[PDB]
Amino acid sequence: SENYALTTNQGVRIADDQNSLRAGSRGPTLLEDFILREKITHFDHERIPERIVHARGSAAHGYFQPYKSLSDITKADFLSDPNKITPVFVRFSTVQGGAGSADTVRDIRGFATKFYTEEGIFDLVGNNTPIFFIQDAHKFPDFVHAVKPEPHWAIPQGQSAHDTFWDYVSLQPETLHNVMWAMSDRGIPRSYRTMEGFGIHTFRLINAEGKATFVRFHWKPLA
Amino acid sequence: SENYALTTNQGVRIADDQNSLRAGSRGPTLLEDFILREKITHFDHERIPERIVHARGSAAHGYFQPYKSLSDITKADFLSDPNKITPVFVRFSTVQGGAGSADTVRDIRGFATKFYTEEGIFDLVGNNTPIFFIQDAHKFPDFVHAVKPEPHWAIPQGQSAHDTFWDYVSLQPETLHNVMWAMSDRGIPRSYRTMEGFGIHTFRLINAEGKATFVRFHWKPLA
Amino acid sequence: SENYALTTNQGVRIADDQNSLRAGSRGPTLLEDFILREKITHFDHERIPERIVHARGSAAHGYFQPYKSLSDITKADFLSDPNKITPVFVRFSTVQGGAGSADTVRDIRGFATKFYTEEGIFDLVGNNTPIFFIQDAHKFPDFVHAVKPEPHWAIPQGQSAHDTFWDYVSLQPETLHNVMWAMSDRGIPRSYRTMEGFGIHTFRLINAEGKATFVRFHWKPLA
Amino acid sequence: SENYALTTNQGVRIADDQNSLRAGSRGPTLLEDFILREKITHFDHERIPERIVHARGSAAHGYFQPYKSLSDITKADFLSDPNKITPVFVRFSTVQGGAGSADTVRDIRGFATKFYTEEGIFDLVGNNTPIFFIQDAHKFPDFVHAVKPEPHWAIPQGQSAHDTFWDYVSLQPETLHNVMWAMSDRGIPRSYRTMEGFGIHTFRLINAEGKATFVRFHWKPLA
Amino acid sequence: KLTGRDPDFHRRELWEAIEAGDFPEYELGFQLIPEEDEFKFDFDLLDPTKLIPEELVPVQRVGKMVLNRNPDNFFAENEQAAFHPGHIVPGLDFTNDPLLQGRLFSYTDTQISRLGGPNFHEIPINRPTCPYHNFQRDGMHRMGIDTNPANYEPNSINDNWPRETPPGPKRGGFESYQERVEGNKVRERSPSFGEYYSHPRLFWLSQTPFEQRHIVDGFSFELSKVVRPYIRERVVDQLAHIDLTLAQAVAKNLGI
Amino acid sequence: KLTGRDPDFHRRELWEAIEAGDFPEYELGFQLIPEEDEFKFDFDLLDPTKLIPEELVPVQRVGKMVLNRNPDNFFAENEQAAFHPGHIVPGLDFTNDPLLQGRLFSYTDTQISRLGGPNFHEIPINRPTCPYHNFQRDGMHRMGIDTNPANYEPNSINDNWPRETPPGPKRGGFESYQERVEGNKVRERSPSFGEYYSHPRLFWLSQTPFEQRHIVDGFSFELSKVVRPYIRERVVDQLAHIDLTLAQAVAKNLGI
Amino acid sequence: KLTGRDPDFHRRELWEAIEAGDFPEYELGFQLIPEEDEFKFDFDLLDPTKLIPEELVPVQRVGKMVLNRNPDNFFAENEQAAFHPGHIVPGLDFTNDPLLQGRLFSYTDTQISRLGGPNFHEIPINRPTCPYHNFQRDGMHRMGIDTNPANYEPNSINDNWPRETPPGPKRGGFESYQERVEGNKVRERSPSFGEYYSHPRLFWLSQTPFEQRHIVDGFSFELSKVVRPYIRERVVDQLAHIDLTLAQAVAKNLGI
Amino acid sequence: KLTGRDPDFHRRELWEAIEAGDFPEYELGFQLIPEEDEFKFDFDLLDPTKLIPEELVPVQRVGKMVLNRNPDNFFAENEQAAFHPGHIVPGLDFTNDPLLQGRLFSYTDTQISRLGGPNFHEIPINRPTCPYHNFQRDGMHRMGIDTNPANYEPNSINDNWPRETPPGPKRGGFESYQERVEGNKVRERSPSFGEYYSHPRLFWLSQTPFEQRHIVDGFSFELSKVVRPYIRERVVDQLAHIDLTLAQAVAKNLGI
Ligand code: HDD
Ligand code: HDD
Ligand code: HDD
Repeated sequence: SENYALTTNQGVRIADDQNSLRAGSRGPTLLEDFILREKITHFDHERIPERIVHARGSAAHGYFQPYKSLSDITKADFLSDPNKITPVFVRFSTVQGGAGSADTVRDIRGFATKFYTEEGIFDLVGNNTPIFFIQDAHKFPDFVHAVKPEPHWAIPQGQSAHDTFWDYVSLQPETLHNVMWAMSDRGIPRSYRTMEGFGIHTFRLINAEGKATFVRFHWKPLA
Repeated sequence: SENYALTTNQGVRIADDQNSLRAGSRGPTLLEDFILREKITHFDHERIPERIVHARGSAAHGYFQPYKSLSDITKADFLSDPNKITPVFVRFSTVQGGAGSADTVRDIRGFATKFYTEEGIFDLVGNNTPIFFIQDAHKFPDFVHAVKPEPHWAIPQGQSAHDTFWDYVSLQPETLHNVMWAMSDRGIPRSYRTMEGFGIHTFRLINAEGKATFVRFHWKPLA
Repeated sequence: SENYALTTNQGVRIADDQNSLRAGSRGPTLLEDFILREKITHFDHERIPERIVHARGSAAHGYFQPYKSLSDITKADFLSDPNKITPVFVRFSTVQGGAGSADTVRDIRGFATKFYTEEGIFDLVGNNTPIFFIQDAHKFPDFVHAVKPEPHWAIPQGQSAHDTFWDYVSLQPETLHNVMWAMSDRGIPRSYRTMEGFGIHTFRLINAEGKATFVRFHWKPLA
Repeated sequence: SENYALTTNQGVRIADDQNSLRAGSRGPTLLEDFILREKITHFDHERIPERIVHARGSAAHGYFQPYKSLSDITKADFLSDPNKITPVFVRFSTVQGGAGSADTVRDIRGFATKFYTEEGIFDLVGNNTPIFFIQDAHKFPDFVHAVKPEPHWAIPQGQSAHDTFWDYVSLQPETLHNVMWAMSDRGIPRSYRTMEGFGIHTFRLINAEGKATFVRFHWKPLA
Repeated sequence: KLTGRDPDFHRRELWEAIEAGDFPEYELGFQLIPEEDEFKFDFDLLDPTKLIPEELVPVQRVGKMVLNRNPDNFFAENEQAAFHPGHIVPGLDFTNDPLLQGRLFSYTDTQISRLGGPNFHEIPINRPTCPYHNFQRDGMHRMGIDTNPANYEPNSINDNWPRETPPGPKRGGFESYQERVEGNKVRERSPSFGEYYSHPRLFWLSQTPFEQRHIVDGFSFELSKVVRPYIRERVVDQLAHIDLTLAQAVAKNLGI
Repeated sequence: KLTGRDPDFHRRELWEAIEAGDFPEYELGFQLIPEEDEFKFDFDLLDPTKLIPEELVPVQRVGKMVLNRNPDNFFAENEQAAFHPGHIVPGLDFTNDPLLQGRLFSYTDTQISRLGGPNFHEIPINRPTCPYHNFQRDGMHRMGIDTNPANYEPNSINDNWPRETPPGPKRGGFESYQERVEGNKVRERSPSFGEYYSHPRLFWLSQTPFEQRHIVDGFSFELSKVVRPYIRERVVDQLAHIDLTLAQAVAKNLGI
Repeated sequence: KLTGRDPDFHRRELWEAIEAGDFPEYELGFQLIPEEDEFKFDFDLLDPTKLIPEELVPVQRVGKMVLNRNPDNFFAENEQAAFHPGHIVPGLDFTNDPLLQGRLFSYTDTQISRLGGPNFHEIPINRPTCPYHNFQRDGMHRMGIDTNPANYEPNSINDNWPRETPPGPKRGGFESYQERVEGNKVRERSPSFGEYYSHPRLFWLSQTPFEQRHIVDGFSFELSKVVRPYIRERVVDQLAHIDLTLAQAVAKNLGI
Repeated sequence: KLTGRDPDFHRRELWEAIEAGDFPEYELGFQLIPEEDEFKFDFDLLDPTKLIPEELVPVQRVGKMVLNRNPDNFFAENEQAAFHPGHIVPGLDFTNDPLLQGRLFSYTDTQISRLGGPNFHEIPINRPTCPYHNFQRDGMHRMGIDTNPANYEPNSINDNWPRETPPGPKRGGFESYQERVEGNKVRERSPSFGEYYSHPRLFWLSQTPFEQRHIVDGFSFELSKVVRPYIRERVVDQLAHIDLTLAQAVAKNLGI
């Protein structure tokens, strides 16, 4: 929509972006072709590490506003007045598979929300079921390793359907509750647009007087 | 198959790999839990960038030996005697999709061989069709960006079937030849064991007298 | 000069920036003290690698203009009109010693300048003697290794006065020219304000007709 | 001491390590000179970030043994038998200055020991004075920033003698004790060989019965 | 599987909805519990493998969220986005939920390699829209050029700015709720967490007979792909402590 | 698509094949062309979009490769492996094929971020199995501990070892074939590369009527998924400069 | 300053002494305090700005350490070495000293950037010499190739190996001492840490008249290089709460 | 040495000057030589161990440069600045100087580890002030959020923008000078670079008697610190081929 000249990143207009500089049109590529190496270098370093879990996601910008001042239970700005509009960015995700795995797999999904409040960024990072698999964070890597492709051959992608996962489940009964939900139809939702969300943990709301209230976050879809 | 103690990476025997250190069983988790943070830290940095292209691959160790000395056409040690065994590592791959994308997609396949010769490592890095899409390295990033998931929404995974690809093909007739092979049944092979391999480029063989011979590399499956 | 609240990088006002969160004033530090970790994390990760060479430097901003249009010998914008002002950033340096070595050492000096032209960045990377030590870039890592602190003990800092430097010099006569300069008083200049500069290499100037002229770059100090 | 061929990191013997590959001995360097770029690439990535503090150090391998079993006060293996020799690696350092800074500065020194025990690595990481500058870790970055070169111009190297340091001391009396020691002669020791060392913190020894004994670590030089 | 037809379905459906105008909407609700009801339940509030049932504590409608704008660049805004539950604001605070506690450490630590260092916040999609200022400095890819004469605090050279700010009703600094803590230093699972089956059961019991068939199919398809047979039987075995029908239905499909 | 049923199929078959003992086998053969035959063909030898036809220059069988062991750890050995065509040995050498020339720069460069620096050859899977010694030092995650008094050459303090090795019949140092080079510094495609249609034609022409149907379906299916219609036509248009039947068949399926 | 003559003096002296055969020697000594004496002192044991006086708690000779070998490569061994005080072993444990507590976080976290990732223990200088095994995998520059069918625990497929080990007299697992903790969650300095001047004073008071001159000179020389004059006077002011002679002497040299 | 009194002297002086107002000034001057005079000299123009003597080619005053402003933040601006000679603009071009040629590869490579990725141009002090656009995407720490429907070219979906620009008198594209290249692929030093001693002796011969004493002192001080005696003598030996007096003055000081 705005016609600029194609440049190097040092802002040098490029004449020919279809060839390398060589010695004779049939000759060796010259090291001094700094425009080539700049293009390639960049291409060479495009990728960054994907997330350890929830690699696979889709995101969108939006906004939020409360129904009425919740000042009574919490002193949190973004919730203090129905006229305060908070910007938000939201990513939905699967869990096991990588960046280039499939959306339509049997799995928990994530539903994370970044709230750019006026008093700091608030991150609400939840899944689409009301509980999780394990109780202590120390067990995270064991579980995740169990669910994830197996170490010898890297199979399977986006599936809890191999031995380790169930070996872990079969010896860690705490997992059964979420596994239940996983095997339900909540485990293969048909869109993010019709998905539930939970913060799983009991958090605290603290009002202006320092009165603590236990809370648990839900997101319900109005679609 | 050998029975060792579970330790930190510093060699320190772990006694309870089931719980964070906290104050009381219902208490907060203590920063001094060095066992936890080592475990979580390592989990936290498990991932590394995937390849820019051919992220998706499968490999295996093997070996190679020649039928007869080629000493007459090349002074290369690994080809100088049928009794010389050279170890190899081989990786087969798709091109477009990520580490977690599907195997069975329509796409070019990589077929890379690392030869551990006595006179150095020789990597023969080819695909499964005898030619490439483009003529000058300088368009690589353009063609690749075009075939890749599109930049606004990152769709599709492991498919040339979208605009940018055929936009580019359409405007870069050079690509037609490979595109032909890609739309063929070679573009959707049924196993790596039955795949062809080509180094595509013309290389040189150099013998003990300095005589150069042009060469092209082929891998032909005996399965 | 402009009064703001002290916050986390997430813009969250901090109350007490004199303590860690702990269970009781004499108790263990709590892992949930996210303000601490943020602070320490960034502190933890403050450093980046220093330059391989010329690690030791001081720089300043400024500007440049040409005495008259050089349009006759070169189609370079930043030189094409004495009214056009180009911003510059200039970095002076030693060669051998690290980011934290002494300024006042016998050593070549670097004189590098960034010209932010309207037709790209032009970097003119030079030293304070009119020639270098070596002829082919391939030997760089050799000569640098030889002048740098020796590999077994890391000594000395900012000195060419040890065996490996002079071993190299004795077997590489090409160096003798720049060695001479180095051993002169230009090797221990009393300030950057009174230092000459040289681009050392013969470069080219290309005018709008594609006439080429060989050039060498000189900075002369007017103070 | 043992004569091998010069090679690339891929084990390919080098014939000429004095020139790049060019077109004609007076021609431009070809991109295909892979021996060059490997050599330069390695040289180009030689440096890694220095330590945030104690960047300047000197270290040596050694061993340790206890005078008699301390099994009465601790179950720690490396202290359980005078015949059990533990290998060590010990790094002495300054605090403020960078890798290439000087040794003979007025500063606290580090005295860090790595004990390779049969039951794990134990690192005893001390300084040369029995106390530190500050009481809570949360202040570390503040004080360290205070003593470090100042932000605007990066002066001075290896000296507490500038504003920020004494600004910070003057408004944080807690530091006065260690500041005392620094200004003493312990702050300009004459060799690491004749230096004292301190763990500073009170730690715990735990014996086989679970009895806890408070401890403080000392190193005394017998030289 | 729509995993064969369109591996990107959900990604595509969301984007295409926002294009068309039917913005996804969500209602944020809170289950609230007063501090003193903490122990009034069949289970421990801090155990994350347990749900608070809605018929005991109802979900209170509290706000509306609308997603109206697909990002411009997937990588720059999606991929590089950094969400972390420890990122809270005054008015909120954590509890000793042991899953949550560990989470708190990880989302910070994992950015350093994933996004290249401690200045990931300077990336557009993660940057606060409110003012942020401290004495941190440097780090890979620092964009912020600090003019403040001081990089420490307390400091007098800049009149100690930026200054901390005491906790308040609005625009207050952050101060943790002073929860009492009592106990020994221990690596130990709270015994109140040690009941694993009655939540699974309550869930199954409230599924329509055809929803229940689906869960049997889920278990049966997955367990079937498990190579080691004894793993299959130990799961089914566990399933029995949940509900005999379920156990058997599945057992039948796998032959036990 | 087996992309729905099993997204790991190929990975899985290869592994299980090797487990079982049916070791995939491959024959390496060379197409060989003497130096002087460089310009005796319809097309340019250094054009990586043109194949050397087998009936003109036959593929000579040259050796057998056998894959007989799966790796032990996928990440460690598979993910971390680095292959690069610049990695050749004495007896081999390049040509000016301008697609390969560029490649030569990239496989090296891209390791620096992917494997975290210039010591990637120290990771086991990449480590040569022959001797390697040189004067490179340091770099991130350096494993080799060097005992050499010298880190430069020439040096006299270690008698100049490791020493260079002059080129020879066997065990020689690498020297490049002294190809004559003549021409101007130019960014410009060789006009000999200028023909894009006859290879694609030769290819089609030698496909069985039912292979040809498949190719039509390929183009058809893929083009059908392109949204902008004109792109569709422009492609077919090119298809037309190749063979009329193909172009039409496809065009019919998209309706033009 | 020898900072001019030889900026490497100490580094050189240590190396050259080892070369020569006079290996530096050190005695490791403990100050020991039974748990129940924790509060019998003028000051708080967990305050790292306070020393335990030797005449109250003597330093007990406990072992001898000898440094007898310079490294082979400085970078590989010295520059890459990683020290962290959180690296203790069974028989040792920490205390709530709030400087040490924070310390415990930092020496781990900083390794990830400085040494390139979480496999830094795999570099030779940092590698344990005893066995180490666990279920961690991957991460940048991974050297260890894992053959264990499992990467998790509990696991049945490798019989749950490697197994955890209970605490015991020797060769036991690491258990933390079960210290009682009782407090509210607070960011607050312990009032027992509130006294800043008598340790300084005790220190000064035990210095020979000529050491005492030297301290003055140190303070005088450093404060002399301070630009802002008031900072000068506030320091001297604090000196004043330590000992009047000291404060004055230094005041004299800077003119107040 | 002032390396002992003030290790930061130059750094300090330069800053304090600009503070005060005496801006350092510099006159850029070009030595110019018409293409055809390339081989009219005693020596090779492309040999960077050789200076073009002013009395043959005078230095032509061409510009004035003024440093008038210290940076705001040393790290952010000094440490993170990235200078590279390959960074040129239309009107300038390189030559076959084999030192420069290699230089051209390194200043780019090295930024990737030093500044943590290929977006180092996005850091403020390196960011151009003119427009920059291309089809490059992503990379660690990406700041620019691209809105172009196309990340490739040629592309029809954004009318091929950003478009290339043909070379022109002003605002033109960069095209390299079509220097004729002739010769074989070889690793060989041009014989024209093979004379080492006459520029050194031209240098020595033009120093005042007291400047010459200084040079002897430099050489003498340095060589006195070399441990291995034969290195001393070999150097002095090379000094001989330069001028006998120099050689002997120095020899005397070291005893030969
Ligand atoms: C350290 C242990 C750990 C624990 C116990 C949890 N997580 Fe997590 N989570 C991570 C560690 C982690 C992580 C590895 O730190 C990730 C991966 C990449 C990242 O940036 O954060 C992450 C990411 C991540 C994301 C993706 C960010 C996005 O959508 O873009 C979601 C939605 C969740 N998590 C959800 C959860 C939920 C709902 C948990 C409780 C049931 C949970 N995580 C626990
Ligand atoms: C210079 C840009 C460029 C060009 C023109 C080519 N490549 Fe490439 N190739 C890369 C750039 C690259 C890369 C970005 O450098 C990759 C991606 C990740 C990596 O490590 O190397 C790679 C990888 C890569 C792999 C993965 C090897 C593995 O790790 O298993 C294979 C099989 C090929 N390529 C095959 C080819 C073929 C057959 C080409 C044309 C004849 C070709 N590449 C051209
Ligand atoms: C082939 C390698 C190589 C060669 C032949 C040269 N350089 Fe270089 N130079 C580098 C490699 C390098 C480098 C390793 O890339 C540096 C260090 C850090 C950086 O970013 O670039 C650098 C930096 C560097 C700097 C620091 C710029 C600054 O102050 O920020 C100056 C002033 C010079 N060089 C000057 C020269 C001169 C006058 C050379 C001619 C002999 C020369 N370099 C050759």
